[PDB]
Amino acid sequence: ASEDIAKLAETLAKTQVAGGQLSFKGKSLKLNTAEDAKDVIKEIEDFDSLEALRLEGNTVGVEAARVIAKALEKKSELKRCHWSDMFTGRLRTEIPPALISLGEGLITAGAQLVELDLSDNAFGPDGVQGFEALLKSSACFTLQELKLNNCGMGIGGGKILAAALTECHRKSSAQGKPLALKVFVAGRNRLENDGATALAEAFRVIGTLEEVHMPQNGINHPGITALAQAFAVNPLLRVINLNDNTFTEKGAVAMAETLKTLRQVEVINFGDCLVRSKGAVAIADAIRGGLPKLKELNLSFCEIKRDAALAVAEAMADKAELEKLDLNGNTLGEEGCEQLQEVLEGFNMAKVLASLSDDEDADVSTFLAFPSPEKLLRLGPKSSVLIAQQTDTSDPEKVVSAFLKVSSVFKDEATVRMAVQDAVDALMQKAFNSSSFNSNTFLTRLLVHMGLLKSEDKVKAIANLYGPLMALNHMVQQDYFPKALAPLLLAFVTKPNSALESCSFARHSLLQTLYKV
Amino acid sequence: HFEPIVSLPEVEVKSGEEDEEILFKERAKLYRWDRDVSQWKERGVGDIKILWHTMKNYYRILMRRDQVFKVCANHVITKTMELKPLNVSNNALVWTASDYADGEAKVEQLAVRFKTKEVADCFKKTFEECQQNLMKLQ
Amino acid sequence: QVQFKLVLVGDGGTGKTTFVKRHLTGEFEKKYVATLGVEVHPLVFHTNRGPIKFNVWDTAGLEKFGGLRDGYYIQAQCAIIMFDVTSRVTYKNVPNWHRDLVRVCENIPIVLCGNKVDIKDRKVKAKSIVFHRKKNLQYYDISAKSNYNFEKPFLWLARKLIGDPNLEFVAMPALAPPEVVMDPALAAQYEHDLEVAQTTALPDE
Ligand SMILES: Nc1nc2c(ncn2[C@@H]2O[C@H](COP(=O)(O)OP(=O)(O)OP(=O)(O)O)[C@@H](O)[C@H]2O)c(=O)[nH]1
Ligand SMILES: [Mg+2]
Repeated sequence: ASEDIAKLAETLAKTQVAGGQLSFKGKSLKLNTAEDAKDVIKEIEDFDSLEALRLEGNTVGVEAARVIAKALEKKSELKRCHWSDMFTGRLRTEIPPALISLGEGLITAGAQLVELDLSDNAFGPDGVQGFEALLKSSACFTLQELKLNNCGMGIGGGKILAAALTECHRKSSAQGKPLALKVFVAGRNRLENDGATALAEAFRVIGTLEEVHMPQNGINHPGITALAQAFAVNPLLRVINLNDNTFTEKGAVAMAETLKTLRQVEVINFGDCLVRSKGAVAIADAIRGGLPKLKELNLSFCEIKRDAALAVAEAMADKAELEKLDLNGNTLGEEGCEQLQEVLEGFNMAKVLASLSDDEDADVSTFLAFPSPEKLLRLGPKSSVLIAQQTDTSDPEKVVSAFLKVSSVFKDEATVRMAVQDAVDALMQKAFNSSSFNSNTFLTRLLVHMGLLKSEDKVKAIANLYGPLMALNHMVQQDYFPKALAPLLLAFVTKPNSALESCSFARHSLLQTLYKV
Repeated sequence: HFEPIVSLPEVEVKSGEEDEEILFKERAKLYRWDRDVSQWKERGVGDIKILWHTMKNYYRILMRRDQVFKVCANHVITKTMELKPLNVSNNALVWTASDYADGEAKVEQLAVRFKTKEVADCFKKTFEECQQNLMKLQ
Repeated sequence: QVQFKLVLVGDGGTGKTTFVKRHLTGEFEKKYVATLGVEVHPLVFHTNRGPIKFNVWDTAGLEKFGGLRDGYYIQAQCAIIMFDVTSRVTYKNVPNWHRDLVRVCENIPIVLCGNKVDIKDRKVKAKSIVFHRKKNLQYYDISAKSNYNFEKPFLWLARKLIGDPNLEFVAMPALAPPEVVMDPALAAQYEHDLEVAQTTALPDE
C-alpha cells in the first residue's frame, strides 16, 4: 500500500533529535487538578523550540486546561497540535470550557497552527462551539490540515463548522493570505445531509482542497450530489474517500459526472456505498473517459453484479499507474471471479485486484504364566518365599527364567519395586547357596536371554531390559553375588547393543554400581 | 450457560383494574407537549382505556405501552377537561391533564392519535358522556 | 430492591442514547447530540418475579479504548454492545468493544444489538453477522424508531441474571392517582401552552 509508505515518509520528515515535537502519548495522565498538572507545565516551560504538542491518551480537566493554556501563552513558534483523545471521561460541563481556554491561550500566544487535529474527542455541537473561537481567530489563517475524525459533530456541529470555515476564509482573504485548506478529515460524525451540504458549500468557496475524507457519515444521495458538485470545482483533488455512505444510484451518477472533469484523482474509495451495478457502469464510463494517475479504486461491498464488474475491470485496465483494485464482497458468481481474473491477466497487471474471498450469487504358577505387576502384589509377603520355593533352582536355566519373569513386571512404584527386589534376593540366595549350581552358567544364560550374547540354539531375546537391568543393579549390591561375575556383567553391559540404548538410565546406574565394586 | 446471580421468589401481580369496568379500549399513540423545545414528543403507543369505578364512581383515563407494559398516561376525568380536535393532522384529540404517570402529578398537554376517524369520534363521545354523568350527579 | 448495573457500549451514532431514552420516556430523539462521558439512567421493569432496576451506564462511543474509561466497567453485571446495521464500519468495531469489556469484566451476559433495521438500504445482513457465533453472545435486531424487539435485550439479560428461563414482563402495579390538585396561580400559563399546542403538527412520517 503506497499510503503506508507515504505516511512513513511524512513521519520520518518530521523527526528531530532536539528542539522539536513534545509528546505525552500513552501516559494515561488524569490531569484532574491544576496541581496535578505541575509536571506537564514544568516540562512545557522547559523546552527551547516547540513545533508540535501531542496530548493523546490523556484526560485534561478544566483547571489543568487553564494551566496548560497559560503555559502555552509563552510558546509563539507552535505550528502543530495533535490533541487526539485528550478528554476521555469528561462530562458536558467540562469540555467546552477547557477547549475555549486552550483556544484563547493559543490565540494570545500568536501561533500559526499549520495542523490542527482533534480526532476521537466526543465534542458534538458543544465542542464545536468550544473550538469555533480558535478556528475563526487569526491562529488558523495558515491552517493546512484540519483532522476532526470521529468528533461526533452531527448536523448542528457540521453547520457551525462550515460557517466557521467560511468566516475564516473571508477574514483571511481580507488580510491578504487566504486560507488554503489541503487535507480535511471529518469522518464518523453523522453529517447525514444538512451537515454534508453545509460542508459542500464551504468547500465550494475554497479551491485548494487536495484530500477529503467523509467515511461513515450516513450521507444519502441528496447530500452526496451536492458534495460531488462541490468537489467538481476543486481541480487539485487527489484523494476522494467516502467509504460507507449510501449513494444508491443517483449518487454514483452524480459522482461520475464530476469524475469526468477531474484529471488528478489518485484514490477513490467507495466501499459499502451501495452502487448497485448501475453506478458501477457510470463510474466505469467516467474513468474510461480519461483519468490518469489513478492508483487505487475500491468498490467492495457495493452489491455489484457480474456484468458491471467486468465493465469496470475493462475500463480500469487501461490505466497505467494502477496499483490496487478492490471488488471483494460484490455478488459475483464463482465463474465471475475466474472471468475477471482472465480479463485482468489479459493485461500486464494480472494481480492488481484484491482477494475476492467473500462473494455471493497355588496361583504362583498362574502368575508366572503371564506375569503382571498387580498379580505380584496379591501374593503379599508370601511372595518372598513362594517364588523361591516353587522355582526349581537345581538347573540354572529355570533360575534365569524365574528371574526374568519376576523382573519383567518391575516398576518404579515404591511398593512394587521393594516386593520385586526382596523376591529376587530370596531367589538368588536360594540359588547361589547350591554346590551343584555353576554361577558362570547362570550368567551366560542370563546374558543370552537378554540378547547381549548369542547362543548355539537361538533362543528368542526379550524386548525391554529395564526390569532385568534394575534387578541386576540391586543384586550386584548384595553379599551373595560373587565378586567374580562383576567383570563379565561390566564387559557385556558396556558392550554396545541396540536393546540397551533404549534404557539408558538403567544401564548407566548398573554400570556405576559395577564400577563401585 | 451463565450461573444465576440473584434469586427472586415469584410474587403476585396486582394491577388497579380488578374493580373497574372498561368503557373503552383502543390502540392509539400518545404525545406529550414539551414546552422547553415547543414541539410534540412521542409519549408512547398502546391501548388507551377509559375505566370507570363502581363504588367510588370515578372515571380514569389509563394507558400502557406496547411491549414493556409501562404506564405512559394515567389520570382522572374532571369537568374542567377541554378535549377538542387538533386543527393540524386528522383524527387526533388534545387535552390538558394532571398526569400521574412517572412519579408525581405533572400538568401535561396530551395529544392522542387513533387509527381512524370513527374511533376518535367514539372516544370523544365517551369522554363527553363521562363528563355529563359526572356533572349531573350534583 | 434489585439493581443490575448494565453497561451500554457502542460506536458513536449507533443509537445507545436513543435506545435508553425510548425505553425510559418513550420519545424518539432524532437529533444526534453526542453523549459526553457516561450517563446513568435507571430503568424499572416489572416481571412475574417482582420489580427489577437496570442502571444503564450509557457510555460515549466517540472515545478510544484503554484504561482511561475502565471506570465505567468496574463492577458491571451485564453489557449491551450496539452496532449500526446500516454501517459496516460500526460492525467492524464490535470485536474491539467486546475485548475492552472482557478485559475488565471477564464473564458477564453480553448482548449484541443491531440497530436501525427499519432502513431499506441495509448493508450488514443476517448472514454476515458471524461474530456472535465465535463467542457466546445473543444477537438481536432492534429499531428504536419502529419499536422492533426493543425490549428483548433487557428480557434476555434479566433471564440470565435472575436465573429463571421462563421470566417475562407483567403489566404493571399501577394504582389510582392520589387526588386532583391545581394551582390557580400558574393555571393561566397552562392555558397559554394549549394555545400554542394546536399550532404545531405531530412528528408524523
Ligand atoms: N432510522 C432510524 N434511525 C435511528 C434509529 N435509532 C437511532 N437512530 C438515529 O441514530 C442517532 C443516534 O443518536 P444518539 O443515540 O443520541 O447517539 P449515540 O447512539 O448515543 O452515539 P454516541 O452518543 O456517540 O455514543 C439518532 O440521531 C437517530 O436519528 C432507528 O431505529 N431508525
Ligand atoms: Mg451517546
